[PDB]
Amino acid sequence: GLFGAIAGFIEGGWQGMVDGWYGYHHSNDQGSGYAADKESTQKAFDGITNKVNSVIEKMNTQFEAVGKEFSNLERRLENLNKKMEDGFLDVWTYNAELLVLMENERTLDFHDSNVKNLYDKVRMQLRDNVKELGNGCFEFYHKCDDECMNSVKNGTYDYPKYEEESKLNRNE
Amino acid sequence: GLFGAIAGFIEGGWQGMVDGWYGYHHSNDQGSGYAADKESTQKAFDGITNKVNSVIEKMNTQFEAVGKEFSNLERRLENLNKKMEDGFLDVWTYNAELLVLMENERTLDFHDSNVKNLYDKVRMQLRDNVKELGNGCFEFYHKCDDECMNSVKNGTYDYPKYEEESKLNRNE
Amino acid sequence: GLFGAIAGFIEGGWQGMVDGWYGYHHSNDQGSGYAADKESTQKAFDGITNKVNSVIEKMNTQFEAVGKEFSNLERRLENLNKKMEDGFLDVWTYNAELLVLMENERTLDFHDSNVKNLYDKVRMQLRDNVKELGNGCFEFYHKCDDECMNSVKNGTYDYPKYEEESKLNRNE
Amino acid sequence: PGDQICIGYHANNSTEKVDTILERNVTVTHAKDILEKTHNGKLCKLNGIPPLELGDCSIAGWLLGNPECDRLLSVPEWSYIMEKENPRDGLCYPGSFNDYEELKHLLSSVKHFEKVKILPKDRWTQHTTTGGSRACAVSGNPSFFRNMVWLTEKGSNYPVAKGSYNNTSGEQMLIIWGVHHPNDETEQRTLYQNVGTYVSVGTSTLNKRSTPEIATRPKVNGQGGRMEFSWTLLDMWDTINFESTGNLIAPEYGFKISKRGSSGIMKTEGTLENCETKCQTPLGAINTTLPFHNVHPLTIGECPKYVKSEKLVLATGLRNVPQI
Amino acid sequence: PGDQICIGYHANNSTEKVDTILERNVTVTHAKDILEKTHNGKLCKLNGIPPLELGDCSIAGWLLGNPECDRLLSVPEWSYIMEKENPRDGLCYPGSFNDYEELKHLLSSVKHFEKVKILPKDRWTQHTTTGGSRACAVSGNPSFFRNMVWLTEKGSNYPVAKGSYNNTSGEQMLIIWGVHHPNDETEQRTLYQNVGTYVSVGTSTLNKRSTPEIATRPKVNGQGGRMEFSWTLLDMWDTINFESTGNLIAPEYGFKISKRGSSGIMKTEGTLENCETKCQTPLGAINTTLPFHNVHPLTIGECPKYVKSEKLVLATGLRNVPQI
Amino acid sequence: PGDQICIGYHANNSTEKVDTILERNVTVTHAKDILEKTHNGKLCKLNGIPPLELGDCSIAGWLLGNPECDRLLSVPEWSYIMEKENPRDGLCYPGSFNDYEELKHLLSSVKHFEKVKILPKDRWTQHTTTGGSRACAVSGNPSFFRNMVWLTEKGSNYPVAKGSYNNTSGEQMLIIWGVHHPNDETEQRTLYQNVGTYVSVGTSTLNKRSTPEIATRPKVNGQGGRMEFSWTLLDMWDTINFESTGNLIAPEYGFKISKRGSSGIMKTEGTLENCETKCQTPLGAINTTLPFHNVHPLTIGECPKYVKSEKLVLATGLRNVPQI
Ligand SMILES: *[C@@H]1O[C@H](CO)[C@@H](O[C@@H]2O[C@H](CO)[C@@H](O)[C@H](O)[C@H]2NC(C)=O)[C@H](O)[C@H]1NC(C)=O
Ligand SMILES: *[C@@H]1O[C@H](CO)[C@@H](O[C@@H]2O[C@H](CO)[C@@H](O)[C@H](O)[C@H]2NC(C)=O)[C@H](O)[C@H]1NC(C)=O
Ligand SMILES: *[C@@H]1O[C@H](CO)[C@@H](O[C@@H]2O[C@H](CO)[C@@H](O)[C@H](O)[C@H]2NC(C)=O)[C@H](O)[C@H]1NC(C)=O
Ligand SMILES: *[C@@H]1O[C@H](CO)[C@@H](O[C@@H]2O[C@H](CO)[C@@H](O)[C@H](O)[C@H]2NC(C)=O)[C@H](O)[C@H]1NC(C)=O
Ligand SMILES: *[C@@H]1O[C@H](CO)[C@@H](O[C@@H]2O[C@H](CO)[C@@H](O)[C@H](O)[C@H]2NC(C)=O)[C@H](O)[C@H]1NC(C)=O
Ligand SMILES: *[C@@H]1O[C@H](CO)[C@@H](O[C@@H]2O[C@H](CO)[C@@H](O)[C@H](O)[C@H]2NC(C)=O)[C@H](O)[C@H]1NC(C)=O
Ligand SMILES: *[C@@H]1O[C@H](CO)[C@@H](O)[C@H](O)[C@H]1NC(C)=O
Ligand SMILES: *[C@@H]1O[C@H](CO)[C@@H](O)[C@H](O)[C@H]1NC(C)=O
Ligand SMILES: *[C@@H]1O[C@H](CO)[C@@H](O)[C@H](O)[C@H]1NC(C)=O
Repeated sequence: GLFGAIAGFIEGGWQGMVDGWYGYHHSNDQGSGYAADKESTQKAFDGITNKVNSVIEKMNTQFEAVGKEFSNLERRLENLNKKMEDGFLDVWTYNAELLVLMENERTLDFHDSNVKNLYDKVRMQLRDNVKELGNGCFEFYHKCDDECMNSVKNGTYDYPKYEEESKLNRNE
Repeated sequence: GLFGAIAGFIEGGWQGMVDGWYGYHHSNDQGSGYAADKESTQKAFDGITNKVNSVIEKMNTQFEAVGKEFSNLERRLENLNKKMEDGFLDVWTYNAELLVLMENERTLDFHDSNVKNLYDKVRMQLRDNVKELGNGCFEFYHKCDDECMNSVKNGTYDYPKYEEESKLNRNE
Repeated sequence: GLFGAIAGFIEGGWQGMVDGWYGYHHSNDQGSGYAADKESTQKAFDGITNKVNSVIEKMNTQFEAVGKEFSNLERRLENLNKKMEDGFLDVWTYNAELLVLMENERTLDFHDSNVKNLYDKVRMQLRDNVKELGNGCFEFYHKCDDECMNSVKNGTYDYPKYEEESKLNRNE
Repeated sequence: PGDQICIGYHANNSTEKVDTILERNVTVTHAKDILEKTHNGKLCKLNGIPPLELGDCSIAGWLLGNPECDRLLSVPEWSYIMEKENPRDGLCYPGSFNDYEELKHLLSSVKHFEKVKILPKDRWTQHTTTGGSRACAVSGNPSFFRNMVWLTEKGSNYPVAKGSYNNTSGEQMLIIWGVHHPNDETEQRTLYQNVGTYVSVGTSTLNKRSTPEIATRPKVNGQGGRMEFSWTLLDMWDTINFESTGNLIAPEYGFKISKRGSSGIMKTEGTLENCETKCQTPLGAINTTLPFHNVHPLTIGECPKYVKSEKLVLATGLRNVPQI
Repeated sequence: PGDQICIGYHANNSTEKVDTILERNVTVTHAKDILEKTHNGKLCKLNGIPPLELGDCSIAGWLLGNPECDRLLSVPEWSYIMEKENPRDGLCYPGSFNDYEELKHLLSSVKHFEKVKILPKDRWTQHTTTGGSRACAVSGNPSFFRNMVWLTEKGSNYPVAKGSYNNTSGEQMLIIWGVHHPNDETEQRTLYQNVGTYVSVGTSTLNKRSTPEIATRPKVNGQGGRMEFSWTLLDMWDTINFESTGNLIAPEYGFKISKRGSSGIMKTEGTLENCETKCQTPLGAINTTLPFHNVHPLTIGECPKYVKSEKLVLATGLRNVPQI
Repeated sequence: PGDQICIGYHANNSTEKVDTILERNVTVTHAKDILEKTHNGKLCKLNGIPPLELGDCSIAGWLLGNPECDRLLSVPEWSYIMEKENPRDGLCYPGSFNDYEELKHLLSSVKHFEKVKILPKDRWTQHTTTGGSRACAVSGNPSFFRNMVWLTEKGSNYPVAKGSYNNTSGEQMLIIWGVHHPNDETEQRTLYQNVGTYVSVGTSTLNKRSTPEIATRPKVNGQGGRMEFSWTLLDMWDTINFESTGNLIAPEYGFKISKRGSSGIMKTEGTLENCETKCQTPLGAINTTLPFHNVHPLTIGECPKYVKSEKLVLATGLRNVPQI
């Protein structure tokens, strides 16, 4: 996809992550497990809700056919009426189908962007205190217990705190 | 946003940068200050100008209502005329409103891309002669005076020139 | 462009790469040369084919003018017919022209994304076994013969295999 | 090898598919179908108000009072009108109805009439009013449209027939009248005595007249003669004057417009069922919260918007990608 | 801690908001409103050319010459025509005007007439031409439409009335005529002497005729009679022949089309003010460089495009993000 | 300095340009023009079936049988009809054709007629049928529309003329008739003997009549008289009855609809050439696989979709960027 994360450098999705669209899998001495990122999921959920409403709302004063009848001496007028009502029908079917395609495209890319941005947020916070494995995972140069993992996941990871220990381990 | 820079890893905007959309804040021994990036700002300004003209121009042979009158024995024809003129009105109101939404979306993302691309351009030029702080800032491993800062800002930063000094300082 | 690769950090295109849209130029002891990336080119080719068909297909029940005649005492009806047929003509000309602009925009950005994603795929696989020069090129810290180059190009580069040799050379 | 953290995305068992400009048939984790494709196959009350079911009667058959349409002589407020494609019971005495489609269009904004006896038949004291035709037979004897009066000779005379009505009813009133075009001179003489007759109708705005046409025509329902009907909407406080030397088919009644609003004539061969809806189509009723439907373009009520689409599905979730 | 360089973006005090598909109410640094919502509330000259202000006259009142419309007997070129919704001064002698809306539509492409005296009244040497009605009274005496001639009996005779005009004027010419439908036989005899009359009109392409209808009708402006007017556009070098045995209301004039172009009839109760515009609506004039407006769909001049929108604002700048 | 690998993209010699929302005149490596702008400048057979070329004849000239149109007396199936803007050969005896545009519209769904001699002229045994006019002269002698019969006095008498035809032909049948409106009384007497005549036509659904109008009119093709034509589509198994005391212009033939389908009248001054097409425009034929064209909006056949665009070019390749 456009942002290269979904079905990209993160090769597959997680059946085990059931409480949101995007998030984490962590592995340490204490154990391993999945957790959704609440903030990015909520942000995407609100965007998507707004999108569906917007697409629906723009086709609310859409054309309506109105039944009329015509004599055998009013065939041109009958045809005009038919071409008009059918013409608008075709325009609005076009508006609906095109809009749904164009927006579906952008929806899938939006999720891709959201995953990429989440990855990059974590990456830009962890810096060289970790190895980038290239598959969506980071390997730590310092032990990162459950509280440490929680700080990464809520965006309050303390680089300076682990800077000393990580650089010694990276180099030894 | 889509590219993760605006209201993203660069968390806020600059009231102090008044002469363009994107640019720099530098800090050294000589002092500190803001400066717009002329090239990327101009490029965006021309794109945006073209966009507004394009949206306007595509609705130039847009439908016009034409006043007509009908007898009390021409109510079907009157209704046909009304449904037609109103039908086109609704189509063109749709075209206008949809277009403005879709393009507003893309405009905001365009600026986001432009900031991201500017950051990455600088990043890819500075390489390991700097630390990436994760907030839009780079911290230099060599002293970077006003002329040095100007070379970064006009895309003519000389990596080989500072390569030796930076690597010694990064390691000591 | 939106993704910053085409006419971006990769400053120019390759006249010498004739068998695909995106790919590689390699340089080693054995020689140098161009090669298209089959997988990313094919993926883009199929997307683009689908796009052109989709744009064409959405304007298939587009309006058709139907020749009718009117008396000198049916000027309102004549005008209604004309405004209708011209009105639909203008709507469909709009649909066609707008669609082609919006999609051309996205097509050029799609190619840009595809180049960026290819670069990043290679980058994320090579890791610190190479230097990122900032121009689309990577310089290797280990000798990379023709078979090595082929593994990079088909996505099966073995980082662990060269990890030891590269890190010694980067540091010496 | 140390502790790790990984970034990823949701997958599930979803088989829901969507299209984009760039790619067709994409499986997504979540999707929203926005197109109603179903209906109940029934004609229903619309917000509790039943349609007027004409059965085998046409609009003309109803308003003229074709004797086959007597169930319709007094009808309550309706939400829409059901008319068959080719109703059997219309002009039982054959003829034509001027501006008939304009009259049907008027009905798309009318939800009730009050039938008012504006020209009581007993007041035609100088003319015979019991005239009828085998074309309109009831129980094997000649009869006639219930709402109309066929004036003929009395005592072998037909004096100028004059009737007038001032619309004091409080609303605009639909009034229908006719002219009889006989087959032959025998008919004209035996019915009217006079020759070279006319029927004149006049309000403040309408002045329409007729000279009856005697002429041989193919028989329709047994008759070579024809009755040509016309109509007007008589404004509040306006007067209609009928004047004729022969061949006038006079109204006895007018239809006062007693309720106005969005309505319509639905073309259907079906019959009303004991069901309720907010949205009626000719194929059946729709009950949905979805914004679009593809059932039929001619709907009555509070309906979704019609599109020709076979499918309209919005992606909401992400690309559903096979686990590793 | 060393020297630093940072990448960033502009923020300001802007409170300008825009919508997108994905998000509503977004504050941006810069924006462009592309929708004109204002007008001056006045009816104005259009590019320096004033409209034809009919006042209390209808189009029919003007062209027939209703005496209440005498200010309109000669009018200069106009840019549009202002007509009230229900003008008081139309057919002062009551009646009808055939193809009236077609005539009004013709006026949307005409910017001036030259009124030409095609059938001077003094040439009707065998008929009386001073006939008038209290329905058209002026200063308490009977009068008549100024542009028309009511031919009546002279010396107790009405011979066949024949007039003809060859259009040598250099442009197509609008010509109006009428037939009088009397209330009663007294009227017919006292006015025309003859019975069973007709009015025939013939050009190279038109052959329209009438037999006058005597009939009792509600009085309108005091009169149970009616005048039924018809019209034609007489081509260059074509001839019109009038022939009648009674009941002809002849034109004295024709209206030569002397200027053509985009015009129109604006429905308004208002009056012309001393103002100038390039774009007139029924609510007032627009003066804007913006591409769209939402003022009214019926505009005349060089106007922006009308949309129903309440707002159309394009983002030009970026998301305006609170400082750190 | 070590071994290197570089990522890049294709460039070539392409000068193909495209537009986007954001940027105009962009050179791309590959592009697809989706707009056909060319045609062959010829009128052609459509899928092997030639059009009906009317030449100098109008639709009325053909169907009435104007003698200048005799090449058209029997014509095979057509794919479209070519008619000039102002055909010379129409109503040679001047007049009018009621509902003429409705008749032309009918022709857009008809691809062939079989002309059937429904009322053979020899059966008018009580009337003269050889009547003609200098307006319709052939070889310097009076003649008449080939498909019509001008009934006049015989032995100085004109009895009631009655003809009837039951449509047993197997399809709906177009039938045309006329009424002669003379210039003067001499004409009426010398042609018909009778005065105060009428023409009546009646089917199961149509009852149309006429009283001929005697009146002085400008001469057209030498004649101040007029013939007013009317038409009907006679249903299968229905009967048409003509009845007249004078002035009837009777059909001798009816046009049975023998092939139906999508057709149309193309307005053109041109002539058929020996060429084949699937898509005909008034400017010339189109032969293309492209989805759009801008040649002309009025096309007949299997055509691309018409747009007003000057260009429609889709980018398929990438931005074509100058080498380093
Ligand atoms: C981000 O996560 C960290 C790590 O879990 C949070 O710090 C803990 O907060 C909870 C609730 O108060 C408690 O377990 C402890 O007080 C903290 N951890 C320990 C054991 O020291 C922190 O609250 C989060 N911060 C934000 C901004 O949400
Ligand atoms: C990019 O910026 C550098 C650094 O300022 C420029 O080099 C200076 O150019 C100006 C104007 O000529 C003078 O101050 C000096 O000649 C240069 N700096 C010094 C003091 O050595 C350079 O011109 C810029 N390059 C481009 C391509 O725009
Ligand atoms: C990716 O490329 C590598 C490197 O060329 C491929 O390995 C070679 O495969 C070819 C064909 O079988 C032969 O030259 C050798 O068997 C391999 N190289 C040598 C000399 O050892 C590999 O097949 C490719 N892998 C994939 C998944 O496509
Ligand atoms: C028809 O009936 C009305 C009502 O009785 C007659 O009288 C007035 O008409 C006006 C019209 O606006 C009504 O609103 C009033 O109710 C009536 N006013 C009064 C008090 O007389 C009208 O005159 C009748 N028409 C004829 C021809 O006599
Ligand atoms: C009506 O007037 C015209 C102009 O005087 C008459 O004569 C010609 O008509 C043609 C038509 O094309 C004009 O263009 C010419 O100016 C005239 N030619 C000449 C020199 O005679 C026309 O004949 C008149 N109509 C009748 C019935 O007499
Ligand atoms: C007109 O001709 C038809 C056919 O000969 C007459 O007879 C029947 O008409 C029906 C109408 O549905 C046809 O389908 C049948 O072929 C005929 N049935 C039979 C066997 O008689 C019809 O009666 C004729 N009209 C008149 C007025 O006599
Ligand atoms: C859609 O994709 C599925 C597999 O995901 C496949 O079974 C099916 O054939 C596809 N349907 C269409 C419309 O091609
Ligand atoms: C728009 O946002 C502003 C704050 O930025 C807020 O004051 C206002 O309530 C919002 N308006 C709407 C339309 O919700
Ligand atoms: C399009 O661009 C080319 C250069 O790439 C230039 O020669 C030409 O002037 C441009 N055409 C237009 C329409 O401006």
